[PDB]
Amino acid sequence: TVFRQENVDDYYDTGEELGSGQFAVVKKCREKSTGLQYAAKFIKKRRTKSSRRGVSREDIEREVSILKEIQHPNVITLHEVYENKTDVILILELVAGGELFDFLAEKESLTEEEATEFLKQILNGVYYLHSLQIAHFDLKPENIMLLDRNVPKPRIKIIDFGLAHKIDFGNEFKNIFGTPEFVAPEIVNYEPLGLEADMWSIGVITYILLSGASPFLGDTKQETLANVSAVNYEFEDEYFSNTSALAKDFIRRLLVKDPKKRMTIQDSLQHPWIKPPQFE
Repeated sequence: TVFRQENVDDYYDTGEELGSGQFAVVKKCREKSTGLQYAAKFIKKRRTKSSRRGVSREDIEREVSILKEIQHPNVITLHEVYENKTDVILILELVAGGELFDFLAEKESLTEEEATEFLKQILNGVYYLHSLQIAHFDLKPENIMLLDRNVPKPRIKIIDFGLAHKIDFGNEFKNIFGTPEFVAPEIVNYEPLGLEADMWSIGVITYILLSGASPFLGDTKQETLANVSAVNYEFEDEYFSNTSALAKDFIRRLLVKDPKKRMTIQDSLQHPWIKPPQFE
């Protein structure tokens, strides 16, 4: 699929740079015709088929296709797509409250109420995605943005669908791999992947929200990955002594090696606690 090839600068003015990645940079922008604000994500294209630099056309189109399907309050929305010789530019909904990663870095740790307030939104967004057979595959605090961080109960949106895939045949088997600290054992072992991988990531996020510590983090990527594959984690008393048994139960049912025995997104919403790259 081809995208708009007019110069994006003729329709938008850019400003503050929100984030910078390995193959993408995001900048705040304003549409000239409406004055409405957005986030422009510039994704670097590959210059040759055998090039390691840039993102393949296939991978860019997958992200765009998935974003176009989604429409939910807890998921970033896509407005337009432009492209030129060097980049594909996604004009996305602007979320300027910062990363949940940054929010957590300031509060150190959250109360169960604060954690569940965030989790309920993440679960609702993932429920929507999984209902459409969409696996995100890169869930972590950095990919959860707040709309406004200056309110007692910040609302969020899931972002960065760069690894997202449609799981129409139950699983995907193509070496999909995210950040070591958050990937499920099946990812570490290069096995078929499904929606279950996202649930494991949610368990890791929940552990972090409640303790300010990462469950499988080692001193090197290989150590972290080895820890993940062996499900080498513990609810350290220093961090969890005053955490409810139900919260631990919730995490324990997500950090399960066998994907088939792991809680599904529907299970997570009915759980009593809720129910109202890889190489160094």
